[PDB]
Amino acid sequence: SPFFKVKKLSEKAVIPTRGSPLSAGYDLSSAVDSKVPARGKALIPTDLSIAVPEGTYARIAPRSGLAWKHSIDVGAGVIDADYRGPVGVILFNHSDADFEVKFGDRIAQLIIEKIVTPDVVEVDDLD
Amino acid sequence: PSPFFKVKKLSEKAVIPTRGSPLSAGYDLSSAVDSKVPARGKALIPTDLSIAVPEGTYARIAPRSGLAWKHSIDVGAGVIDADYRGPVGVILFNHSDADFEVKFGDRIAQLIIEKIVTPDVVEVDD
Amino acid sequence: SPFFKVKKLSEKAVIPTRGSPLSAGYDLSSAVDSKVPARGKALIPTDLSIAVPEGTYARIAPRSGLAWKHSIDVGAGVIDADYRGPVGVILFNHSDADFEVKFGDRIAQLIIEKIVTPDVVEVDDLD
Ligand SMILES: [Mg+2]
Repeated sequence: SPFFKVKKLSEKAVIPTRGSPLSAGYDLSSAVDSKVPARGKALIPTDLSIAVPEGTYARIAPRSGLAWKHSIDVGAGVIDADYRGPVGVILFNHSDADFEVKFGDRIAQLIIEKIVTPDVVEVDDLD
Repeated sequence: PSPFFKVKKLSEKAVIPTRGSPLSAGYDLSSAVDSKVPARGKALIPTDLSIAVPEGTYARIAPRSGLAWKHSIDVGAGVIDADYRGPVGVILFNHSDADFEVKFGDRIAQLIIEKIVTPDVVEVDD
Repeated sequence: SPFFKVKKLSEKAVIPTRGSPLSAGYDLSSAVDSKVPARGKALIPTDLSIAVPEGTYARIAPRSGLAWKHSIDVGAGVIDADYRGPVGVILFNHSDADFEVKFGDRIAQLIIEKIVTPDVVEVDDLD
């Protein structure tokens, strides 16, 4: 049984929702207004904590709009299934234009990616 | 299901994406146009393809390794839903101080069909 | 049955390890002293070769601390299940300060992502 458990850390938090029926990702909204300086970065809180199943992780993935319109990309974004701290989104601004994130703007989408995690076998030949 | 990958050409410039080694993750994507990705800038490179991938996956537009080292090229955005039937364009960021030229038919990215889970969003206090 | 095979290519390589039971990734360490120049890139050798199962790839993925503290991002990062050459991490530096890497520094994390690789078919009409 897959699951996506979400805890609001604030009254500011928006519960993530999927944008199309067969959408890969749950949209993540900013819990703050924040500058993202030209050629710099910002750490935007979501005011959520999450849990996802073992055998998956939550990837905070970029939105196509912020990227193509504002040259905004998402850094880091690997949220382990046992990570219970608050979810923040790191944004990089790859343009000479200051940008600003507004409270409640969708800044990323969370994608619950299937993975495997076997124990490493060291070999002298990989075959 | 049975997984599948259907592509529809939107012009005769589109190239059928193909894999590159039998256990290969990704299907090479070719540019449909002559264009460029400016130094320290960005471009949308059309593929002239529309695609379908199975429910419980998405198509990730992912960077080629050769272009990353040689041109400082990275893919922006790149999340194509199993739902999406519009044209597929590749957002490229150029993290160097020289323009990156693209000719029609060059490989500018690779598409990976990643398995995902899509449950309902269950709010808690944990 | 998933596996993760690793071959050391020198005594400078470190076997990737997972932080917690539910960690998505295996930490990767630099086999070299190097640097990522301000606004530039580097290829950092791992001195590893690897093999992962058919139906997966190894994604080279970013550490969040490095993203936030140093504006470090991972470029490239798609390692095919049948790629048997040396694993190098490409790093982009989205700040104006050079980033030093010391031999044994953790520079990325490896995630073994589940995928499908069906036979592509061109069609006249989409579903
Ligand atoms: Mg992925």
